[PDB]
Amino acid sequence: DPSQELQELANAERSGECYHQVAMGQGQADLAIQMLKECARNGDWLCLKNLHLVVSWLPVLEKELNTLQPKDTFRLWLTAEVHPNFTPILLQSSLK
Amino acid sequence: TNTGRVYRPKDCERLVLYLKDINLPKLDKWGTSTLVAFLQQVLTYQGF
Amino acid sequence: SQSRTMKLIKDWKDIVNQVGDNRCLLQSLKDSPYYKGFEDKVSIWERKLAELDEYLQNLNHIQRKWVYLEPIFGRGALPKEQTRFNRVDEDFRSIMTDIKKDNRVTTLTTHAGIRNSLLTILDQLQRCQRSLNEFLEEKRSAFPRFYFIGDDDLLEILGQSTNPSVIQSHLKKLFAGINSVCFDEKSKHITAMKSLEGEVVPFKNKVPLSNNVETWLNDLALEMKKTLEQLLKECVTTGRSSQGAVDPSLFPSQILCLAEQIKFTEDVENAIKDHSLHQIETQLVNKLEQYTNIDTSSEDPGNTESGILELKLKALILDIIHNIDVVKQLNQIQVHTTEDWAWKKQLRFYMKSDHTCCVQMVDSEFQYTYEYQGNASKLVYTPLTDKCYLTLTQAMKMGLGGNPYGPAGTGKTESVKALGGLLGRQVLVFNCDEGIDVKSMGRIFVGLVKCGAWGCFDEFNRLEESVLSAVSMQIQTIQDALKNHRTVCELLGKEVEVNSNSGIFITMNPAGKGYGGRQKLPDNLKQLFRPVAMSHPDNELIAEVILYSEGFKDAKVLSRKLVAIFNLSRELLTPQQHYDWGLRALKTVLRGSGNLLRQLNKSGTTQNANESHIVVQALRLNTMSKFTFTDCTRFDALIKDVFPGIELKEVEYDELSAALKQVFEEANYEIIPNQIKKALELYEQLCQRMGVVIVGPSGAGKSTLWRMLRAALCKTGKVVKQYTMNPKAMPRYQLLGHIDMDTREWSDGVLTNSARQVVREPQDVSSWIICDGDIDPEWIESLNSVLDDNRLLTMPSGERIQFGPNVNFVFETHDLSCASPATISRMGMIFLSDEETDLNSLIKSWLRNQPAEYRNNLENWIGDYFEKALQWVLKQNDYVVETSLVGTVMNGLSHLHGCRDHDEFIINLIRGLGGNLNMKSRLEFTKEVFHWARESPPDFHKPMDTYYDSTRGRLATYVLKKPEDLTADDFSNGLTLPVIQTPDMQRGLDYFKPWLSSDTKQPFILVGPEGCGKGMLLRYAFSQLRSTQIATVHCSAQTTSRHLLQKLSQTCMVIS
Ligand SMILES: Nc1ncnc2c1ncn2[C@@H]1O[C@H](COP(=O)(O)OP(=O)(O)OP(=O)(O)O)[C@@H](O)[C@H]1O
Ligand SMILES: Nc1ncnc2c1ncn2[C@@H]1O[C@H](COP(=O)(O)OP(=O)(O)O)[C@@H](O)[C@H]1O
Ligand SMILES: Nc1ncnc2c1ncn2[C@@H]1O[C@H](COP(=O)(O)OP(=O)(O)O)[C@@H](O)[C@H]1O
Ligand SMILES: [Mg+2]
Repeated sequence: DPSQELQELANAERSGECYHQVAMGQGQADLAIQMLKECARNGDWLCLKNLHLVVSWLPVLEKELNTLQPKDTFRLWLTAEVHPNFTPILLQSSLK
Repeated sequence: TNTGRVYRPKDCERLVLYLKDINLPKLDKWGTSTLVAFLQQVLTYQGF
Repeated sequence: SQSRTMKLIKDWKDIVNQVGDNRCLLQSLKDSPYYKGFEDKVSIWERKLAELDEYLQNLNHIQRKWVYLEPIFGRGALPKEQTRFNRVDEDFRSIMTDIKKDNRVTTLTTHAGIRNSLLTILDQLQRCQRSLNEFLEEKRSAFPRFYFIGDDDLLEILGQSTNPSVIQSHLKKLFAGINSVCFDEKSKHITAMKSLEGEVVPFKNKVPLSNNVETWLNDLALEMKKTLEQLLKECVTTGRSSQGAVDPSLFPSQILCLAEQIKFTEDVENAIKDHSLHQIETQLVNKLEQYTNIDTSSEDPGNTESGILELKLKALILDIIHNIDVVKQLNQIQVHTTEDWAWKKQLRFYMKSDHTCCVQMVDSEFQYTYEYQGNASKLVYTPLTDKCYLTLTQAMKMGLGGNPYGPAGTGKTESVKALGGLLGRQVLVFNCDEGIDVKSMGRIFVGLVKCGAWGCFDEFNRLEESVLSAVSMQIQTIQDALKNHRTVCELLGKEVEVNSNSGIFITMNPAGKGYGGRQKLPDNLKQLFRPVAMSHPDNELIAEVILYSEGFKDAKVLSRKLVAIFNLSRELLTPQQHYDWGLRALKTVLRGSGNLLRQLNKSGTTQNANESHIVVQALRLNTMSKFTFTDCTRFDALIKDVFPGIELKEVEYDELSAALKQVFEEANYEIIPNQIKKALELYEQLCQRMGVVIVGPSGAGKSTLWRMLRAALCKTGKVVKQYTMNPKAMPRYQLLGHIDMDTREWSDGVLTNSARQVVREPQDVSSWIICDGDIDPEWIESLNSVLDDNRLLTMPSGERIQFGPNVNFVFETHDLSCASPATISRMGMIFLSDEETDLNSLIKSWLRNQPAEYRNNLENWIGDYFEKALQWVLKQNDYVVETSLVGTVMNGLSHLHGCRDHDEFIINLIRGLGGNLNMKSRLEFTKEVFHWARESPPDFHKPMDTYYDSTRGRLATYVLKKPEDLTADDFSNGLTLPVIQTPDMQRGLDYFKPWLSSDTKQPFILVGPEGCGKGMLLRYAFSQLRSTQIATVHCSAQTTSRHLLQKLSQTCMVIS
């Protein structure tokens, strides 16, 4: 479980509760994109989780990663599981 | 029914045909409209 | 409310039952042979009653909904609603004025077209309901408990703010403890409350009824909590005096048990501070001996008038045995002081200086929240509950949930409710199925965090997988709001007020080798809970404490006997699929013994050998149903080995068997003693538990059992009202109900409707919802909360429908290869075999249905030819489509009735049997049949083609019929090709001709290799008919119900 370390890191390095997080499930994707754009503009962080279930969503995610114009101190944190048929393009443009 | 087929108002009791204009239909070249002759037939003989 | 005047209608059932009597009387007249001269008046009365029934069955709906919706639109008038409801008001009061004029009941058949008036009034009421959705959600956000009431009752309670019948009919489903209330002498105040058995507690002050419903429901909640709080103080205040405050009529059991535990706690914490004090152990032993002695003063009278609450004693014995074991272990280890953790391990019930309780384990503490439980079944304190209680209390201290798990049938679900009982909360047991919306789970969570109740989310495993993922964020938000002591949380946009005495738990199994279709939970979501192992319970401790509590004295021997019977019977007897020896079968047998000792003291006297003699019958009321023949004999041999000379005693009752043999005599079956035994057995099981499986092969008499026990019971017993589902034909969302996804509108289902129809009926009924269809876990596990120790059916909206002590579910089935053992351990069972069936006992009734012109020859030929030819076919077993025994019998029989002579009967037997074989065996089937007949035909080469004629008595010549009508005009249609009558087509037609005639209405199926001549020959036999109407439908891999339904409904009348 990485979530507690991320929470403690967000409490340490930042203050005022800038940390925002959204899990991926039935009916959360279209607000996930809105929160992605809004926290890209604000410069605050964003933690998506469980990107191994929504496998036919990730082309929209990589399109929005290629398109957006972020600010400084923005940090996008992902969390996925080992899964065949994954998409290479965001695997290219990420640490692992 | 017996004695020939007939028409009856659905779901009511007294259907009212409200004819808007009677002077306005067309004579032939003698002076007898077929409309008023038809309604004369209905109001006298209750059929057609 | 507004001072109008109106005449209304009552006593509907008196009118409707006469109509039902008249329609079934017309059906009784339809069986008379002289009906052909009087059919025309029967048509009149048929159509007359068919109209009158629908008119009444609409007008009662309209009356109830109008009575509901008058006061709401009367009080808070919004004119866009008002114009609608005024037009409906006019259209109803205009009808009721004409009914006030003439009150003869057949005037509604002869009014001025009332049918569309009634349907339009119903439709406009449906539409004003859809307008009222928003106001319903406003009042649900107003008062917190309303999220589990449906809309249908909520607008009743909003409207009928003074009606006492409404309050006693629907206040039960709101507060689970109160079963009914009283009223004062003017029906302006509520003064007392009841229970299920009739435990009555007065309230400390009267409750003013009013119109604004929350402004006296809040008064009920506060005044109930204050009443229990002052009653606890009064009881403990008298009890901490030196004399005993023993007066169990004056207090409910909820305060007796709590006062005894608090005083026990303070006395033992004085003790271990002062001295080891075996005096207190001796005091508890003598006090328990006193209670067991006083228990014999109410057991001999038993059923008296205005005297109950022997149960308050039996709910006290168990806590005293708990205290006995605690003091005995403290003696065995010789604890020094209080801070030693072997004392603070044990559960402590302190008193606070504000006089309210504070349940405190090791360091975590909670508060008693004064929910009135009434009488309920508590549990035996096995040492597994130590594990469970400590894990859940530490998990609540850390601000997390709790996830007990393990194999099927242990006690994890009831353990949570037991903790909620010992703590003082209220528990709202759910079920989680079908993949409901995350907003639908969100509103449930909003209700739980606003009320303060423990969601015991039973079966959290089987839920749709991404719903779990969004639910994880929801639970994490709530647990953060708890741990940081937040008053205002926020999910689904709004600022929902979260309660401090809240709590969430789940229960689940691991998705093992046979637990059906369940999806694995996410890792993140597992990190929110705290898992508890609940694998093995005990069996000696529970069985001895229960029997010692239930008045029986010799528990320490017989409990070990029971447990050894369970272990040996599970251990050495042959492992069939459908057996069980869980905790549920034990808990059944213990109540089966408690009931027999409850009878045999108030109905007689008590002695020695009968007390160990009872448990054999109280065990064989369950265990006899499962077995075969030989396994039942070996089980009897095992019962002899554990109990030496206490072997047997049979069925006590016979007067129902007279009626059963009467009803078999009526319906022209036969009378077989085995069917009688199985039917009496079924009545025993249906009295015993909630659900019965009837395992059996095809056609082997497993539906006639309940079908005849219906009438045999109904001739004396009250009412057996049958509802018949078939759960696989219709889709799921129609069966169990579902929600419109965009509108948030609960569509009803089939058996939700049937459940409402049965809980409408009064107390003198009985009903058998029957699911005559195959078994899949993903729907049958949706009824675990119904088939529970609890009795409750839940909607996914949160609406929860209870059940009384009446209803049974009967599940006719084929096999249980695909059912998880939660259901198999959950419900009763009846087994059938292929050895118990009697073939001759079905040949005889078919012979009795013969018109007495051939029966001599037919019986003389059946009795010496049938059994050989049946057993030889069962020896070969090369048959192409798999049937049971009954199927092979009926295939043999249905090509016979109307034989003349012996040589014709041989060929009818061959065409009956050998149709299901293949050509490697049909030839020697014919060889052995003709050889072990009289003679051989001249069809010695290819004997499949013997043409017996009635005209000459010819046996066999195969002749070719050549047509001579041949042009190119025949071939014009691609179909309707000229069939060349070859001998094989003649054999096919000689097969078809007995079954498509107008005397034998038989369904049948041809088998052929692909492209062989099936459709052409069957269309030829369609063309040979007289007044038919063929409608061919090509099925394929997508063909469903609606396709055949519309292919029927294009060419078929609809007559009512
Ligand atoms: N007492 C009896 N004497 C003779 N025949 C009987 C008797 N009772 C039942 N039968 C016959 O047994 C046949 C099958 O009965 P039943 O429908 O109970 O079997 P089933 O296994 O329930 O059928 P299915 O396989 O469709 O579930 C019926 O056709 C009936 O005629
Ligand atoms: N400690 C106990 N004392 C008495 N009865 C128990 C106890 N534990 C379980 N039972 C009985 O076992 C049955 C099933 O318990 P439940 O919690 O439903 O287990 P599961 O959920 O695994 O079926 C219930 O009827 C309950 O009364
Ligand atoms: N006895 C026969 N005489 C002439 N033609 C035949 C005979 N039996 C079969 N056929 C031919 O075989 C075809 C059988 O089609 P059929 O088996 O009904 O199709 P399907 O298998 O799709 O139902 C017919 O169209 C017919 O032309
Ligand atoms: Mg049947």
